[PDB]
Amino acid sequence: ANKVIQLQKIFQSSTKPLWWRHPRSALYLYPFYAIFAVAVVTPLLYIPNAIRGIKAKKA
Amino acid sequence: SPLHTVGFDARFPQQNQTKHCWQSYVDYHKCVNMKGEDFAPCKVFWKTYNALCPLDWIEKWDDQREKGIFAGDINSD
Amino acid sequence: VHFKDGVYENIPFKVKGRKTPYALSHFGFFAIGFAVPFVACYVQLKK
Amino acid sequence: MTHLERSRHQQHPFHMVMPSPWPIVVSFALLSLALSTALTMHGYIGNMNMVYLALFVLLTSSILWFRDIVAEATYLGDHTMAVRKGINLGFLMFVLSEVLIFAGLFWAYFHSAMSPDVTLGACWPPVGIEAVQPTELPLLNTIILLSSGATVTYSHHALIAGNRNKALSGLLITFWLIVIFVTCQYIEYTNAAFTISDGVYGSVFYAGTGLHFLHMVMLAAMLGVNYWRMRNYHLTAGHHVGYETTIIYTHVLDVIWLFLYVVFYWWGV
Amino acid sequence: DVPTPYACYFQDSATPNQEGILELHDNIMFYLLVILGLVSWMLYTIVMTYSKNPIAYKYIKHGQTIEVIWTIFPAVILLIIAFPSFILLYLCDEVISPAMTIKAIGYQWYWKYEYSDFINDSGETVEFESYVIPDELLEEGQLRLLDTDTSMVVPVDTHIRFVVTAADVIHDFAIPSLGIKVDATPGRLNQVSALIQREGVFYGACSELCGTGHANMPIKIEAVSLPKFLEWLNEQ
Amino acid sequence: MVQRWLYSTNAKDIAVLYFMLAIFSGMAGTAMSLIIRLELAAPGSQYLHGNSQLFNVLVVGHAVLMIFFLVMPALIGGFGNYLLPLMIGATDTAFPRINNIAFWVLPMGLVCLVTSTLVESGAGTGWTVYPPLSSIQAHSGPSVDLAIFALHLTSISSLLGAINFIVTTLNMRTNGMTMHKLPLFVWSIFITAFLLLLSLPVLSAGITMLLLDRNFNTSFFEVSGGGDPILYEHLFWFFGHPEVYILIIPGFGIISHVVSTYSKKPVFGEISMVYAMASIGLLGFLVWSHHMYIVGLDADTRAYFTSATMIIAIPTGIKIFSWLATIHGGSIRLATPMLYAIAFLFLFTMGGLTGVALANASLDVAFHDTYYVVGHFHYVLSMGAIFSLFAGYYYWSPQILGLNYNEKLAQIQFWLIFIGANVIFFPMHFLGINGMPRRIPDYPDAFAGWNYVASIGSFIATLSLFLFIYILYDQLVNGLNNKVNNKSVIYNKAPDFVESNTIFNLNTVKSSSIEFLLTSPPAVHSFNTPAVQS
Amino acid sequence: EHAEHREHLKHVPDSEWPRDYEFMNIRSKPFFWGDGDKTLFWNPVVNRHI
Ligand code: HEA
Ligand code: HEA
Ligand SMILES: CCCCCCCCCCCCCCCC(=O)OC[C@H](COP(=O)(O)OCCN)OC(=O)CCCCCCCCCCCCCCC
Ligand SMILES: CCCCCCCCCCCCCCCC(=O)OC[C@H](COP(=O)(O)OCCN)OC(=O)CCCCCCCCCCCCCCC
Ligand SMILES: [Ca+2]
Ligand SMILES: [Cu+2]
Ligand SMILES: [Mg+2]
Repeated sequence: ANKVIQLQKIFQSSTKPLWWRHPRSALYLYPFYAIFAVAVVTPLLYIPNAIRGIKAKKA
Repeated sequence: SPLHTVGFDARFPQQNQTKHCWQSYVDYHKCVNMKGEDFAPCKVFWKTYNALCPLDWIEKWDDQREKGIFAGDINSD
Repeated sequence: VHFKDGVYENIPFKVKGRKTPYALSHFGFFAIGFAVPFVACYVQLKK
Repeated sequence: MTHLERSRHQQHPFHMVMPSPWPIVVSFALLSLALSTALTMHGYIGNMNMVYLALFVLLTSSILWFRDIVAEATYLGDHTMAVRKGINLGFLMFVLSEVLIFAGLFWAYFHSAMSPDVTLGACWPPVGIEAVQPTELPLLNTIILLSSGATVTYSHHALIAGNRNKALSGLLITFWLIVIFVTCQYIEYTNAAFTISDGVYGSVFYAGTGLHFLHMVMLAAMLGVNYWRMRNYHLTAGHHVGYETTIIYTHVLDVIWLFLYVVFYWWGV
Repeated sequence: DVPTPYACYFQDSATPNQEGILELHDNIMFYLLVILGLVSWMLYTIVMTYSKNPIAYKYIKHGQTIEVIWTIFPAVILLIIAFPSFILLYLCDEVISPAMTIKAIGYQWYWKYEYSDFINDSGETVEFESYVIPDELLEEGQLRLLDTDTSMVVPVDTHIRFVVTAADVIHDFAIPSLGIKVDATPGRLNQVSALIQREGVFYGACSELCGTGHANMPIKIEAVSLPKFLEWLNEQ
Repeated sequence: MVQRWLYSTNAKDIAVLYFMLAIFSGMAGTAMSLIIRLELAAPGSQYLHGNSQLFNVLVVGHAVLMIFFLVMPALIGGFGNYLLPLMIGATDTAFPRINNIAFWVLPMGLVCLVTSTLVESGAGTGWTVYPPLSSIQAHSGPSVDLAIFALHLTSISSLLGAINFIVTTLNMRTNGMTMHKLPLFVWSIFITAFLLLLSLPVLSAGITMLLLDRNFNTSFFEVSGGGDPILYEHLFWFFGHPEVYILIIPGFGIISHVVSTYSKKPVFGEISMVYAMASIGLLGFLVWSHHMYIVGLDADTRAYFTSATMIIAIPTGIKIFSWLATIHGGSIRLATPMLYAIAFLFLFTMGGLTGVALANASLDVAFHDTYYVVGHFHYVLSMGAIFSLFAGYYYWSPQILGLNYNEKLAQIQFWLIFIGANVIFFPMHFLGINGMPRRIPDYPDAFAGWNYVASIGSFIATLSLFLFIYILYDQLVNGLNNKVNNKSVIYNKAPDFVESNTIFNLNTVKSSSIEFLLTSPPAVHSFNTPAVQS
Repeated sequence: EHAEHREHLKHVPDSEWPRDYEFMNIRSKPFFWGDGDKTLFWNPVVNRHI
């Protein structure tokens, strides 16, 4: 739709980081932070069962 | 006998003999069904694969021949 | 971007303005680096 | 200009990239992927949803990194001639790395074929496995890949010429051509005589062609984001590195498919 | 034959292969010692002379004469030491009419020798596994981690072909007094030839990683005379 | 401090992050080496109660830790990311975020390697991860998979650093610099980045073949299936010898700089040095099968490979003679980098000579998998990489930290590590020539004397390591105090023998490289105006 | 034609599938997806062996 020049003025006049500068940036950035925290907490949490020898119960 | 063996084969001059033992086994099994008239020339390949192949290999290949799983070029014709 | 520059601003840890002594942090870092294999040995000798 | 105005600028072409979280986020997702698949390959996790989640996090983190890099390329104007020369050379080096991965796979195939194992029958393909025929489906695959190469060079030259509608049409056509390639390859995998566990022939065959499969799906994503940027006017007529990168990727993957085709079919049969 | 405490040299040879590689190692160590003496002399006299030099000759930069001299000098040293390496390699790779063949197929932390050319009662092949004697069952005198349950006994003064493969992992068949070291991949057999020149015993170990039972996997070859070997062979 | 260190984008902060992780994992690798050497002091199970699996696990921990987590991050990452921007006058390297993700993918290589050691039995396979010993029939459990992922992540780090380094030293040069006017350390990191780029693909291919064999029932190397375990040997050593030249060529770049600056005269035949580094990097990829002289290659194959492997004694000899030529006729200011450079020259010639005796196909019947090969490689690895590491640290540390180290303490640290490393690795040649096999937690009791003396010398080496980690503390908390008293060496170059002390004070830094003319700790974005050169 | 031949191969009894060789469809471990002895692109019509 040629939003390029408007987006240039928005991205050059903004004291936010370069990944927050678009107006839609919260709409990606909040659920991604939640999904990231889940996905890097969980296999870390599965480590003591791995070194303990307790495999997953097939239920 | 006082110390005889297979000797040197000009078809397999390098260090590994893994196809040499296999080809002697396959040629001993191929002398039986195809030609079958030269029983002592058949035993040349028999002595060769006996001297070169391990017994577990000969047992597995005999089992695969008897169950039809053997991958050798054996045409009963 | 502009960060501060100086004698101790080049390193991630804090050496000068400190509540604990720095020797705690310095030798604790290398001490847990040296004790990681003994913890591995303790696990494998437990099992 | 004067001196007071030249003092408002960079004094060197090169890109001073701002601090950014996507290196540590992509790397944390990479650790979670490695740990989750090593704990799912051995049943310490009950299902594959964790591996699916870690793949999704890695993909969306890489996608956000690419959103930041197209922001720095289009909107902040940081990509000058030296930075464009640099990213072109860097993509050329990464493509050389992928070429060498495939050369390792070719060495695997050539070892298992030139030294035919005695448990296989001393014949290539092994006894009992019937090979995939060259002329039937991979002939269609190689001619649509060669036509994909002709379509990207047509559409790239149409972009340089100033013609908008020829470039977008050519890029859309070659995009649907390479997803027709991915679909024909999946059909070939679906109705095939052997498996990846069917000896070294199935091993190295599906390793080489599945690696080319994954690089073609990567090329599909790249042609998609290139079409989105050309539709929404991000590419200019003289300043474009994503398109040059994607067309040299297409030609490299085309030569890789040519070597894979002629070896694995016109010599493996 | 047997390793010796605080040793610094090869074990005593028993075959033309081992004394060939011993003479080759000393022939190489000659020129390696001349360039070690040269490098260490140059380094020593350079630091002891020029750690107290006040004026550095800072214009000695290119010097093409010594450049081409020290380019063509290691080439002729490698040529000198690569003639006998070629002679010994193509000499020890030949197998010239073996008078015997014994398989040594090495299973997961033991060897199994197989005298398949020969008879036990009449015609049938001879074979035996050679386990290591454990630490608890050692009698006083036996060498720890070297003295096995049964030794591969073999006639002296005759060409033996060793055909070594494996069954589970790569196990190396290594005897350093007999100068043979050939690993055992599960896929392929591997041959070597050796003729033993004196009677005695020759210890060796598995020189390739094998899992947890790697150290306790020795190879005890007993070179005996031909009548006593024939008596042992009919007795087996 | 969350921005500057977590979200980092300049090469200097990433370089010091590389170095902190590198010396941490090097401490861990030295701990595993101490447990190896402590159990290996006497015949019989001494400290590990039996348990040869744990010994093999600690052997792969020490090996893969000290190689892929100490020497490569320290030499390549820390020193390259600090100096490869600076010595060419680059403002900050091209692709800074790839330069950040290479470092940040490293410490989870560390994490998953540590937990590979922790899980069910540990990878007990050697640092070569040869099948079928490493496959699922011998090693069950997820440990070898996590070791394979450690090697994958450090392969990612090395390859991304290689691409970033290549386009930085090609594209981001300053305006006066032709490629023939580049310093030797920059050329060394250049050639090493090319070798990483042309080696890590083959390794990643072979290791994913091994992981696929372990978990997806495919048969690349499984014999029951038709595979060859020699194919993994081919692939791993096609990576593996270019890997050891990757590890050694940054030493060849550091030692040239320190030798020319404490000899007060430039490197003898600098273009010849660039050509000899290039010839070594070209000749590496052609010699990869001297690591498998035993498997039963043809006599023509081994006769080719003994010639090709011996051929590398000519350019390495060219470099080791040009260094003596640079030192010959100078004013040797014997500080700690010059001490480490001299000791590197001597002990690296010794290790390379044992290697050239190892290059023969007929002698490797007597030497393969003995302790002679570990004499060779611990000489060239320990001296040639670690003495280069210590030389580069004691050389560039007070500039890139602004903090001077104590000099007496540094020289007793050098003398301790020199006699300690000699006392450990020199009896290994005797153990190998008498026939002691490798990777064994126990031995016949005839090897016990040389095992005891090397186990003694390991404590001297690790005591010098502990003295180094105290020297770091002293440099960190008394840097300016060591500057102001006479406990340290302030000027690495003296006045010449005509130059007044005042005339020196107006021109105190006489370097042929940009890095020493930067300020103590260099500015966070220096080179505002690009540094010009005739 | 090949789809017609695979439809013809569909109606084959379990004793009529030929000799799966030693190297063919080896199971060093069960897979962790699904239930076990099935690969990713597994066609139960053609690839039947186990
Ligand atoms: C980087 C490579 C490297 C280095 C430096 C070392 C150094 C040492 N290694 Fe080892 N080693 C290997 C890599 C290395 N090793 C490899 C690849 C194997 C093969 C594994 C296999 O075959 O399976 C091996 C195997 C190996 C063996 C043979 C084991 C066997 O086969 O049974 C032994 C036995 O003594 C050993 C012990 C030691 C000891 C006591 C040191 C001592 O020298 C320790 C003293 C070293 C230091 C004190 C280093 C300084 C510390 C730093 C942190 C650097 C500081 C500098 C800066 C930060 C700038 N290691
Ligand atoms: C620091 C890394 C490094 C370097 C630089 C080298 C350098 C060399 N290496 Fe080594 N090597 C290893 C690391 C390295 N190596 C490792 C880690 C292993 C074991 C892997 C494993 O088993 O896990 C190994 C094992 C290894 C083997 C395998 C043996 C076996 O295990 O069966 C061989 C055989 O060819 C070899 C030889 C050489 C040679 C000829 C050089 C040459 O580059 C050296 C050349 C230098 C000189 C020769 C001295 C300088 C020259 C002169 C002074 C001129 C005069 C000299 C002459 C005229 C000869 N080494
Ligand atoms: C372990 C002890 C923690 C003590 C915390 C107590 C807090 C109370 C307040 C005390 C003062 C504030 C403490 C915060 C500061 C701090 O110490 O930095 C903390 C960090 C780790 O932080 P963490 O995540 O573990 O902290 C958890 C809570 N935040 O330490 C370290 O990097 C230790 C590093 C040791 C030194 C490394 C030496 C090597 C550097 C060489 C570089 C040269 C390069 C040259 C070659 C390229
Ligand atoms: C095989 C011999 C070489 C061994 C390996 C080389 C030695 C390694 C260490 C070198 C350290 C010094 C080098 C820098 C000196 C320098 O740079 O010198 C610079 C001078 C400059 O000369 P110019 O002003 O005339 O010309 C200026 C215009 N080019 O060039 C020389 O002096 C040439 C010296 C010739 C040496 C010939 C050696 C003859 C004996 C050969 C061996 C015989 C063995 C007999 C046994 C009984
Ligand atoms: Ca012990
Ligand atoms: Cu090598
Ligand atoms: Mg070996």
